[PDB]
Amino acid sequence: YEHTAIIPNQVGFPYKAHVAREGYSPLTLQMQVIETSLEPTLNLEYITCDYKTKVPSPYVKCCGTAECRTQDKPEYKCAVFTGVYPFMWGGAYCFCDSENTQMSEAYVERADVCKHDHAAAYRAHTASLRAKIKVTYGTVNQTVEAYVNGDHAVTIAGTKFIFGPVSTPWTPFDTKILVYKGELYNQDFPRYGAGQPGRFGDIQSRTLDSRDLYANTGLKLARPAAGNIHVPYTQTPSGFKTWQKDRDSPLNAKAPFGCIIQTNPVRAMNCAVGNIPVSMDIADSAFTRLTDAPVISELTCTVSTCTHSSDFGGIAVLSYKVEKSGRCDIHSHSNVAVLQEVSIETEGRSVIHFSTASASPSFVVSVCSSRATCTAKCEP
Amino acid sequence: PSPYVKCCGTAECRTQDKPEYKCAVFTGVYPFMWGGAYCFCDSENTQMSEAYVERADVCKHDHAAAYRAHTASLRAKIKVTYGTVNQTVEAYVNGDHAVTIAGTKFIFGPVSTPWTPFDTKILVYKGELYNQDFPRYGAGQPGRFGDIQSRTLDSRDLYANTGLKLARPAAGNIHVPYTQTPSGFKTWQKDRDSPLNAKAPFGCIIQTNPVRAMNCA
Amino acid sequence: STANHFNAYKLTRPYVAYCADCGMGHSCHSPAMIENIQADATDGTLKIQFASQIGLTKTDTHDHTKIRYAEGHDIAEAARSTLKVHSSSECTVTGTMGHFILAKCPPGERISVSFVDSKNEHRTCRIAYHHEQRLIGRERFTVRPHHGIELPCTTYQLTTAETSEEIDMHMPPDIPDRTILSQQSGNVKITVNGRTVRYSSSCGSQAVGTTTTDKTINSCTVDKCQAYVTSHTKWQFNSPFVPRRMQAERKGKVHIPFPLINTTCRVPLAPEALVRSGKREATLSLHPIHPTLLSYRTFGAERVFDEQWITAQTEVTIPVPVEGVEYQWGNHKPQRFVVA
Repeated sequence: YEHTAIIPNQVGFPYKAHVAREGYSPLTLQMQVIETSLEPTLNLEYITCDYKTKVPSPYVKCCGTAECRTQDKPEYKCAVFTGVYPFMWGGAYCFCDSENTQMSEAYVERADVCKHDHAAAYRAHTASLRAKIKVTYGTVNQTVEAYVNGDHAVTIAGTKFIFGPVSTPWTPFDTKILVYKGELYNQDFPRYGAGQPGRFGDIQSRTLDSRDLYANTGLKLARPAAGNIHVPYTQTPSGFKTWQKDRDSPLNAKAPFGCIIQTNPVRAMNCAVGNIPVSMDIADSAFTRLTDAPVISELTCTVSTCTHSSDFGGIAVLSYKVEKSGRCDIHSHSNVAVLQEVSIETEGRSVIHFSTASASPSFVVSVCSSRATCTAKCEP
Repeated sequence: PSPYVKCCGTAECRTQDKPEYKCAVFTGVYPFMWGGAYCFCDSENTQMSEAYVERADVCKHDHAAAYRAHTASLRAKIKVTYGTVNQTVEAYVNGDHAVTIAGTKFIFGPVSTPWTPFDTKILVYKGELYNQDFPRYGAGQPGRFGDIQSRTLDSRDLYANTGLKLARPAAGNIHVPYTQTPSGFKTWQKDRDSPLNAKAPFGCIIQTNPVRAMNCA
Repeated sequence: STANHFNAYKLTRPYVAYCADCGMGHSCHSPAMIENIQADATDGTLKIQFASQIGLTKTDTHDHTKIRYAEGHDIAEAARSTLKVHSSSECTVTGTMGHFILAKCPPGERISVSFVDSKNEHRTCRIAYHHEQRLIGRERFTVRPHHGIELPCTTYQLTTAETSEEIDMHMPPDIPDRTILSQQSGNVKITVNGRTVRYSSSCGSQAVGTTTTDKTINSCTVDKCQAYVTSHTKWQFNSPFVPRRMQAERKGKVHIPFPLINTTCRVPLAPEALVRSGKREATLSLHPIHPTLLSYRTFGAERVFDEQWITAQTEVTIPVPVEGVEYQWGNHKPQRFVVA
């Protein structure tokens, strides 16, 4: 009715499953997985764009003292260099000898390239393994995709799939993950907006489309050179370029669990790790009734060709001189070996891809409710 | 819809595409209307009737959401009276978003207290909160909270196991009887549980534009 | 035709529908069919689907006096004012857009619609629909004129009908009643009338021609002749009872008037309370109101919290622990107190 089992979550491994129902045939389930990425829940706290200071026109009290209005920008700073020299090449901008002053102001802003491309950094919560299991359950043959939490159950064609709740969040999620340029990297985000200058995140982003812009950029004006208006201004180094260039190894490389860390949504697709358990309420039609089954007999298993270190491996010649003809499920009751399929023809000297990575092969084949022990030695 | 009645004449049985789109052709129609000839065969007619389970039209007006939940973060405005400074400053108390007071470097926590009224998978219905067992996501049992599950709130597919069962009608009239199950969405709205604000330990008033329990004691 | 909505309304011929019960046993393809009665609102409004396209005249004019119902002939015109809805008493009608009527009625088990258009004395059906009195609020009183509250509540918003969601039309129907074709002593004859009798017989006059005129076929008896029903300028409402008398379906859009809007409501708050202090305990002496569920929670730890539909003068033993309880007894604010 409902058979529970597990397939090892490594993409491609055909996980056979003998199903047992009284008066049905031997049920054959073949599970296959592809692309079960985890997708951890994130929450951004930064944008990491290039902070660009704007130095306005110099208020040249030429002569006279100047004023200094309060700016509103994050890198807003003003200064009044007393005693400017107006000797500009397109005309003396100061028309008096001395007592002038230069009001120089600049305001730091997030650059226009940020809307083109930014650098996000999210704190990380858990995620859900998303897989496509090809189920070959008898005449049923389909491939169902589901999150591994179990709650969104798989409505198979008569099949009730409950794949998971998952076993272990061994995943590439750190406490904080920066997606920068599409690449993923674990890196310690600073304090939220109030980070130190010269760091990866000197312009702090409360929201990536946020209206305020947190900063710790070290702006500092300079008393410029006389004659014309030069506005010397010492900001910090370009830490966004200092963080973008001069980045570390991206977490998409060096991913444990063999995952491909692909992040439109940040998910470790094909994370080869663990075994996914699945429970399956089998369809009542799936029990091909044993009274109509191919009447089997004379099970003689011969171990023909053994490569004990091969993918294909087993060339097993099972002889079955059965009474009634029909398709035979070849689902073995042996865990040290793996069969090519469960499709066995009219009984005879049928070959089979009996793959087994074990050196000393001995397998309990299950052919139509007949089961035998094929023993042999593989090749290295 | 209006049933495909062959009067006389048997029909075929074409299947719709709805989630509760089930059709059935009963035999032995005998229509007795007042507008032209429709019950014009003495026998051999057939009434093919198909129902289609569609989402309620008021759902875009008002649905009843149910979300699972990971942990959340306390967020507070602290009035700080630091001598001549006397102001109020808001901040997430998770420990990252450090507040820059006027010469003050405020850091709040992060306090590790998950005594929070977030359940495992809570449902928000009209603003009401209720932590409870969400059904199978699409695999719900008919006649309960979640007779038609929502993969997405305006989602394209519609997952439900509502108990519609067609029945052959009586003579004369076109009574396409279809025994539907009880309305579980009404049966989950009516027969509602205690509120999320009801029985809030720590006394925090659960308010959900975003679902957060303000005033955490 | 949206402002005068009868343009879009009368693009479809608003025709009658098969009610099975209208007065202790009888129900035919009358205007007394209630197709569907839906009330999606916290304001307590019933939006019923009525069989005739009430409001459109014989020309489908925007007629305040109009109630476009059906007869054997399509134009079963009736007074727009003479229509009556009664749940348990005469529920207050709000408006009518074609087949969609909207009103407000008291609590009841069914809604009865009665209208006499040319007929004797208010042809009326009565659909079973257990209308509840489900209102929101700390109390449960149906009195709008309290100067006490303002809470949010949905309703079928009473805006002018163009559409928010349209019902689909289709299938100019064929009726199940063939008394049009008759026999003159050897000859079938199909006259013309308000039922489009397609000649549907074994051979002869029952071979062609919708009943817009007379066709004769001699050698005709009661058996070998056949009527059929045809239509024009319309598609059926839903064919809910409505035997599908078309060969194929082809929808038209009828914008479902009275689209739902969220509004406010006024809920009255009862007399507040009396608190009697004690050793860790308080007596909430409440004289009753129009009865309502008052709830008291215990603020703090694993909270002792209860709620009871207060409907009499009593005293709630609010346990007033060291952390304090939270007692919201009625439609007031949720304020709970501390020790003493």
